[PDB]
Amino acid sequence: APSRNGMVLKPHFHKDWQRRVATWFNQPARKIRRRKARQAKARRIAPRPASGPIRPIVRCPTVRYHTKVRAGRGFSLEELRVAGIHKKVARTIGISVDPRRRNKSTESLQANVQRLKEYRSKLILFPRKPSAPKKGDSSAEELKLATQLTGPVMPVRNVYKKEKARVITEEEKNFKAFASLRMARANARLFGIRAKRAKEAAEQD
Amino acid sequence: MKFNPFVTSDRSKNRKRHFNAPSHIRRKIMSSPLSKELRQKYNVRSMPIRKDDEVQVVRGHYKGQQIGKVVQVYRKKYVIYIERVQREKANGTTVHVGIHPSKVVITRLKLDKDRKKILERKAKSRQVGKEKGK
Amino acid sequence: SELAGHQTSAESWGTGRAVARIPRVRGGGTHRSGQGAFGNMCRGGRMFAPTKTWRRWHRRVNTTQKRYAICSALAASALPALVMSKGHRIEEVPELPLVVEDKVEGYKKTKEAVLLLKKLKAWNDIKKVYASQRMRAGKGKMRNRRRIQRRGPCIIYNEDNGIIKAFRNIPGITLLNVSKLNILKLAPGGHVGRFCIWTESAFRKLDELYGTWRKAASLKSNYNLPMHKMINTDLSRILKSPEIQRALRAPRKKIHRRVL
RNA sequence: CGCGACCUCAGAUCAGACGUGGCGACCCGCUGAAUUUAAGCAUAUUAGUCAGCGGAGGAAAAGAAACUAACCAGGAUUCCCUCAGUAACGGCGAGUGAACAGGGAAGAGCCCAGCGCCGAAUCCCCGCCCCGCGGGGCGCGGGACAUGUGGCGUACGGAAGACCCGCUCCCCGGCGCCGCUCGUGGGGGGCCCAAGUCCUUCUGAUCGAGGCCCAGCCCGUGGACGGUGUGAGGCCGGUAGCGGCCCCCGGCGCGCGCCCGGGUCUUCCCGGAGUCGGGUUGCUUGGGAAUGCAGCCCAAAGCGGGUGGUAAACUCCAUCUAAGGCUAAAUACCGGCACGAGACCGAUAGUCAACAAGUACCGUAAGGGAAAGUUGAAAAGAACUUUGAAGAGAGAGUUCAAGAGGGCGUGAAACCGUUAAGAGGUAAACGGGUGGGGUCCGCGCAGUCCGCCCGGAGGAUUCAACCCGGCGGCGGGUCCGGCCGUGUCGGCGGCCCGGCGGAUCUUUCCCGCCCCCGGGGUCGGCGGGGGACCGUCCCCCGGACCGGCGACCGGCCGCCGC
RNA sequence: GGCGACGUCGGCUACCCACCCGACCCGUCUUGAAACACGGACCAAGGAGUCUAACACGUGCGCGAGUCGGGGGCUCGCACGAAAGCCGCCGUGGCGCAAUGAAGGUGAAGGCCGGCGCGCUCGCCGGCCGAGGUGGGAUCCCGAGGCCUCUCCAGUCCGCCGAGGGGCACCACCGGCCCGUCUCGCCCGCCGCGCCGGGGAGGUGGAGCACGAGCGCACGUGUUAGGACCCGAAAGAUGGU
RNA sequence: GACCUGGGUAUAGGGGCGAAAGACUAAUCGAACCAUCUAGUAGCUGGUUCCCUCCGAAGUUUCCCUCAGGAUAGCUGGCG
RNA sequence: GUGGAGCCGCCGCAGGUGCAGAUCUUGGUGGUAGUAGCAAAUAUUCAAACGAGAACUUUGAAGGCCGAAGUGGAGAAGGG
Ligand SMILES: [Mg+2]
Ligand SMILES: [Mg+2]
Ligand SMILES: [Mg+2]
Ligand SMILES: [Mg+2]
Ligand SMILES: [Mg+2]
Repeated sequence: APSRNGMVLKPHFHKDWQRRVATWFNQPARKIRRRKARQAKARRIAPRPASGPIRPIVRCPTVRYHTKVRAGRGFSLEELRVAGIHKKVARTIGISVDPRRRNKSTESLQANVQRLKEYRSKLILFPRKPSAPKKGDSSAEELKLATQLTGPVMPVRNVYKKEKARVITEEEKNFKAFASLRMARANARLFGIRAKRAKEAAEQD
Repeated sequence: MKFNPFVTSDRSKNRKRHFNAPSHIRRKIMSSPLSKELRQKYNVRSMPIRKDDEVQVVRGHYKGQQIGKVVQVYRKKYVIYIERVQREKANGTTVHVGIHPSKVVITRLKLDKDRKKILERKAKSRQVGKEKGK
Repeated sequence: SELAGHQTSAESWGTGRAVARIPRVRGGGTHRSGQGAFGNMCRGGRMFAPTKTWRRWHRRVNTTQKRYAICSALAASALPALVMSKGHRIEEVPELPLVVEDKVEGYKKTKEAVLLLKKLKAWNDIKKVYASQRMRAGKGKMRNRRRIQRRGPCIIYNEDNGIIKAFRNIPGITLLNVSKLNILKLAPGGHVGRFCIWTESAFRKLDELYGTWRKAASLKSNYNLPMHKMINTDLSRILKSPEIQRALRAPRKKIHRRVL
């Protein structure tokens, strides 16, 4: 059943497979169906934008992916706390809330606190009957457009430092090398043992 | 060119709505034109035919200039019978023959109260399109 | 057929009885009682390879070839030979890139937009199209395609102000927006050189939409109009040049037949 | 003992309600084989599928972490692309085989028990009337439940009370109604462009040809269908943010009904058990020193518990808060009620069925289950005369055709009948070479060469030869007017009123940051926003060579037509 | 050069007949068919290498150290449009550009000249360069010489050209480099002096480098998983009458 | 006479029933019938549909629960 | 020649694309062939009738068999 040189093959068709198959003869029909549910939804509601709330800025989980920025889930309260808005007020204003999200940095915390007040800067509200509790005049002179698109404040913005040019100094060109890693790794798998060999000198008495 | 999606274009289906058509829709598809003068007095194009209208026969074996009323309108077999056009059988008995009313000209109508509401509504709705061009 | 011929309980008769070993249906009574059941051989049988709906219907062509093949389909609409050798009759018409002004798009009643086609003498082609109103040869006449129709010119435009109305009743004609072109409608049958009528607002955009060789295009991101493998393409002007006929051996024109 | 309160209970054709059954395409729970592959075959595979059993819905299931991670941390579920035919499992053989990252579709969140405060502030039924539709309510009185605990506030993201301080009186459904509806909502019925005008063919036109200079006519209508044959115009109708007519949808404003949130400080409260886990046994998974599931035994604790993918002990840390509950979209649909389309099949095909098809018929029964379309435009479906008792004829008649005569269009081959031509002891038939006969074909018939040139003869024209008059081309011409190729610069000319880039350059520039004792030091960079500069394509003058399919002009030679 | 019609001229086909010669009935497995091997009475229609998944190579095309939108999105509420076009601050991803080890991990540059530390077989500094070298090697270059009507006064050209040069791809070979290891010897470093790091010289194992050729699409062939070229069992299991 | 028989009634598929023969259990019995998994599997038979052109074999070696089979090497064409 | 409404060249594309065989499937027809056969239970004959038509239908006469555990008279089951 095999012949002259070729791949060895395990094709997974020993199981019954012709009674579960899924031809996508409706994937054009499902694309222009779920465009009607974006046409006749984003006009049906409001001058509120399409594509949902403001999402915060979020840095990725894998070592592979920690260098990059992603539209996360919700500002996890603290960003509602340093910026100072009420949590059940926030999700009717148009601000997403994700309570099980934590903050264990101060660098990333203020990165959304300015973002939230920046959203609150570019927000205009409609008071019901124009007595205006804590909203200004005529509707920002007008609503200027009907709907906004693909995210409020461009949630990617994968910005990068310029770091233009420098003069190599004395300390920078002599030290920071490969041997600073082989001894760095040697204080990762020869550190706990050297805690134990100093216990040998405290029991030598 | 047809742009309305919810109506057919296939030969094998408009025949099924034609040969198996209900019998009051069937009087609509058996409709005859009005004559060249009589479409200008009553300013309307064509009409569903009925039992006491005298008209000449235009395309067939029996062509032209024999104005004489119809006698019986077989809706089922898409055929009217006109009092002049007949055929001697092999018996010597004379029977009518059938001619489809889209090959037939009304040269005088019968009017009643129900036809005036047709000859008004079908005539009002042509000067609707003439006043589209304001 | 979803499941044809297998909707039948049958088996081989097995033993002797002087019959072939095809499966026979069971029972008694009716006619279809001992006949040959499923198998491509038999009447009322499942066909060989009952076709599946998951044939690879749709094909891929990568985008740069779809853009190479449509640069190559517009340039053949400029040469006075290729657009006549396809079948379009541009015999009495002026300049092959027919460009009319933007006032065509304000046509809203087709009495107007026909004597556009007459005054440009482009009506010598639609007079041919009425002749090609035949009926289909074969068994297509019951699959609701019945009338063959020779394709005519295509008016290519942008910013419709009614021209999609007063041209969509003329037979054989096609109207395609100069933003969103189509290789299938610029070359009917894969035979290059369909005749086209342009418009000022359409004809000017192609320098900024397919670009040139000097720059790139601005309405497509990563495209430049492709390279031309022959700079000087007429070899009859090349093979009769003094660089070559200085270098050649000589011609050699005796016949030297078979000597007895 | 008799009466009574309860507790566990019965009985009823008590009053009023409820559940079973059908379908099962998709969904949920459970039970679940073998053929097959391994070239044998026990593990494995086929497969957690087929069958069986039960549950529902227009979707169901799933769901707001007892998570994934181990770095700069993500953040309910579901689905698709990738992860990946990879880790891992396996007579480590055959073969099976996830998930996290990451990009998208959609993105909605919440409730309770418990610990506590409020004098059950809770609910059902019954009767009356408020007053309103086709009915549901707050009132008014009477029977229950319930203290073995109803209702408000409350949920782990913290909460509650007392303070203190600074803002604010809302929201909620309905109501007869008036104005919009988004394709302008949905459903229903009746309407809306233009030729039969002339000739002509046919049995019949829908065919052929014609319609002066406006192209016979209408085109937002040339899709399709029937109509005696091929029809934009003869008719249904196609087109149109076309009209009018009827019925129903979500969203005005009087009379309803509920109706104080916010930040700090102080104190107080803070959680689901035969459950978690362990031992063993079966199934299962890629889960491998047991991933899930279930049985039986042992059975928890509170700085406790679950998890951290190699058994275990110690030691830190990371994350999470279980044994209680609801929830829209994204998703699945070979059953149905409707639809639309097809590089489909076209009566031995396509479903089993184009037709009185799950019908005739068979079997005791489960169950098996067909063959079968066409006269013609119109039945005009043969009146009538004649032989026969009739079946059937022969005449006559209809129609374009009975060479279409009631399973009747086209009518093939095998096979049969007769006529005709030929032939006959090795069965016939075949291959090769002729001969003889015939049917017919052309040839067409001692009647076949045909076109150029030239010399004769009659016969009748008219350009040529020459030239001006002529509109048009070809060929080289000074590129003189307009041309474009690649460049140097300049005018940066529009850069600060070009276009686009560049991980070029810009702490003296523009606010909001961190650092530093009501303000400063750029005090270094941030988020943001300029403008200086490089590279490349746009107007101008100068410079390059051919003025090339980039062409008009005049000038010339040499054509050509009238 | 010569000869002839109203029945005569030329000609065959799937026409018939006669004759001479050669001639056993096809399909099929098989060393061996006409076989006393088997299927075939005769016609009509139906009837058997398919479709997907995957890999290989061949070839065609587009782009090329890259490539590819397949999954989403945008573009009136449009027949053909279930198309086509566009995105790129949708390149996430896939395959490729880097290999090797069980793994922790590590991870592919030389050539010359000057000179120096005891040029110790061992070693080091400055510069130019830069994929090393031997042999073949199509092509290209130089080319002595040869080439024309009288002997000198010369030119682009052409024509063979002995030798000699720069030598593409590829082949044989020697040398180097990366990684795993093995043997042998000293040297250097210090986010902090150790059962730490880095190293050199020879020998070997590798699906490697030594100036990249891949990806996508399409087609053909081959091999497999699929009812898998059509038709064929004795059986097996589940649920029923 | 352990006799013959109508009707009623009981037992069902690895089950029933048997004065035993592997009989009988709806013309079927050393495991019934029907539908499904199912188009189950076969190294074994039968078949395999147009013409011309060009090239044109092998039944041998090694290994296999291998001997009617495959692998491999050989012979062969196609592309260069 | 029959027949009465469709069809084909060329350039591309796409297949359910070609039959002499499968004890092939389905429909059709032959040689056999006017042949095997219409032979279990004894057996029919004459005239008249209605009839276009008489061995077989009816009527009569005669000769027969079944022969009371019937080739007789009535039923249950089954058939409709
Ligand atoms: Mg045909
Ligand atoms: Mg329901
Ligand atoms: Mg048929
Ligand atoms: Mg691909
Ligand atoms: Mg069994």
